Amino acid sequence: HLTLAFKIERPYDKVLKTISKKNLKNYIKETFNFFKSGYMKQNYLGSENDVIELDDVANIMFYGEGEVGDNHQKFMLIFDTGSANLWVPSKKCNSSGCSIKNLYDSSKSKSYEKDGTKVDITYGSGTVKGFFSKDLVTLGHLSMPYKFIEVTDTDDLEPIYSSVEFDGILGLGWKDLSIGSIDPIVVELKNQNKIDNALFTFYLPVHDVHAGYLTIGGIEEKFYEGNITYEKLNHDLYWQIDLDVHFGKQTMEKANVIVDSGTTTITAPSEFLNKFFANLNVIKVPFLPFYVTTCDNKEMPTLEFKSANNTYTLEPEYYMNPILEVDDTLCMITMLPVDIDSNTFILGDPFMRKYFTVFDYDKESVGFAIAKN
Repeated sequence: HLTLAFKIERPYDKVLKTISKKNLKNYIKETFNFFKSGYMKQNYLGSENDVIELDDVANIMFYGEGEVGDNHQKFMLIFDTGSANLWVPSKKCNSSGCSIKNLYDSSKSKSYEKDGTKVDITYGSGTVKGFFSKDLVTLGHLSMPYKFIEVTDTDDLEPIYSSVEFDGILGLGWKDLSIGSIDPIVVELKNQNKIDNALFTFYLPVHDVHAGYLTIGGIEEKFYEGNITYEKLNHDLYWQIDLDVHFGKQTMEKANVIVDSGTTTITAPSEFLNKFFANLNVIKVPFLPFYVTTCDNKEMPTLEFKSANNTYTLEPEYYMNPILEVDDTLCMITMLPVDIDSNTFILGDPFMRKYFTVFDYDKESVGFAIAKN
């Protein structure tokens, strides 16, 4: 079973590009100290001028060995579990961002098959437009003709496009954003018997925050222990399921919970979480997408996510990290307020460091298991 190693970059890493570890630690430390004495009627959790943006919620998953065409054109791709599409920037692309990218040139590949259907597709960070083309897509030892989008306009994807070193996106979701008749490459791979099962899995090593492994086609026993329990999607087009969420005394019944290695933390509706934070004496670091308190905060509960048949937990040690100092004085809580509606949570990277996960198109479900390390 094909296993693609990918690299992960987080908002925290982004932060470190500009702030030194040193001053980031002191800024946070000196900030918390201020909170334990300063603004009495404090317990700061942000403001209209200090908000958590969606870019502060996303991890980026880079995989740079996929190829398009029978001549080995290489591209840096990022995985998106929210959509079915594959797209690469086209040689015909005249946008500014395209000048620094690996461009796809169909004239150099004798498996290219023209299609031409115009399309546009929108991501949270913006829209791109191009047209359909079909050619060999190679991923490791796997290769097959696959219909993808050749992007020619990326203007509406700025400033992200020119700021992030990726060429295109490979969809691990269900929804074709062009509302064309496109199947996710995983399903198509199954459709052409390139793989045993239309499913893929995520294994996120607890010891290496910058690494992840996507296995396509089957389940590797080496990634997990005990059994895998399945949960039926509550939606036709997203890796989303029903769970009762328990954050200590805080409870939400039958919440919508999206499972997404692409998300940097656990996310929760802002009221529910701000509340959660207001009891634990957690503060938001002003101007930074971080929430912190003492690593050994006595009150930090074990999160519980329950279904009819199963229970998943997330103990404090899985959602709390020492600000950078492997030495735990202050910790960030890997939870971020995100409002998609009144009911929706995301189980992002931290939950998946503990739980190995299976995304099964055939069974229309997400499988969960204790990850082996």
